Amino acid sequence: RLYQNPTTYI
Amino acid sequence: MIQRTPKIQVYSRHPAENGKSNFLNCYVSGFHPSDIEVDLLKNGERIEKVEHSDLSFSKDWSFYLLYYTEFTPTEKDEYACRVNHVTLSQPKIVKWDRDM
Amino acid sequence: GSHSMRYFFTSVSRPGRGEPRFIAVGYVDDTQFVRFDSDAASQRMEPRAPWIEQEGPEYWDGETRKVKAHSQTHRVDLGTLRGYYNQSEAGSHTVQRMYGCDVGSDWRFLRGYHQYAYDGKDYIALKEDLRSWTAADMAAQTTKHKWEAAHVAEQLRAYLEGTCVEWLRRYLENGKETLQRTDAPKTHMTHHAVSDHEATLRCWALSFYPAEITLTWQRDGEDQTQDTELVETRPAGDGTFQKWAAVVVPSGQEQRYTCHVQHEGLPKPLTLRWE
Repeated sequence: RLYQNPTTYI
Repeated sequence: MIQRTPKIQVYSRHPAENGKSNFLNCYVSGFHPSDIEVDLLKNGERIEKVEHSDLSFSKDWSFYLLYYTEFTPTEKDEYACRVNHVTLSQPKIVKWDRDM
Repeated sequence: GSHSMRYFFTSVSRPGRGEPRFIAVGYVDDTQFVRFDSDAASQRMEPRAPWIEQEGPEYWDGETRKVKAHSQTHRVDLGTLRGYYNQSEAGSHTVQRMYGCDVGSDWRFLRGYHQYAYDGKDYIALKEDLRSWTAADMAAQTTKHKWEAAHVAEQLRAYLEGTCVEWLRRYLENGKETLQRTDAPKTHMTHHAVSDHEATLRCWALSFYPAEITLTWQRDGEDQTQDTELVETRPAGDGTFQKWAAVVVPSGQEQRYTCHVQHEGLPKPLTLRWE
């Protein structure tokens, strides 16, 4: 199950 | 930028038995970047029906791939794996040995 | 025994050739169960293990959406990193991300990960406390500040300690026959004369699962680490793994050598000797 929270940018 | 040379293993899924179906594997690992060329050879001729696993990497960030094809070993047939990569001045040929 | 779930993300820029390549793969232990390839026609997360195919369309639609978001985030990251390090637009670069969780035999949370690499080198990594970040250079420092202000660690921790663990358990259950199996290695030994005065003794371990294993040679009980050839543990392609350790033995000394095998599927360590 993928991380569901919007991945923050580098 | 960092560059790591691929390690190569050519082998069969099951112990080699002449006349019996099997899988020819070429396992490349520990390389970087991910751009890489892997061919399975049969008496010098590259095989066309060759599948490969999905690009993945190890803890140390280096990639690994499994190339494979369905084959039936014989006494006379020669098999090898041809690998090309930015870390190689020339494509590396690794012959398949039944005992390795 | 112990188990883990991992997602591996690789993003490779291709200057002048359009959108960067994006590849995502999921693993339960040493078994891949899903994947997404930006250059594939489906543009979907696909099953790669029979036990995940039972997941309805809701699972696949959902995973498809999230992996696409992952993809878009990485495409932007490539640009930001190209700026951090003052690099040209003609060079190809690689971004890699990995996250997941470990659980013990009791299937209880044990450890969580979330790490980034740029061009094959550590860029930023969540520490074991899942509260702090590791940044080696200035570039990473900036990212660290950004992620500190957006409280990224706190949200990642929620996933790694909760969702990640929960769904890892679900996969283990749903795929019990394969994910909860322990295949003890099939072991045998080969002997080939390399010359008149020497011969190769090779100790084989085949058809074992999981991949973790120990193979060593001893001469009269003394380890031969530097005199034995160890190949990397390799996939057979059927879900099992292989490995061998070879040693060059002077003709007449076969009896002195012992191969030792340690694996989860073995009650006690095995001792083998040519005789």
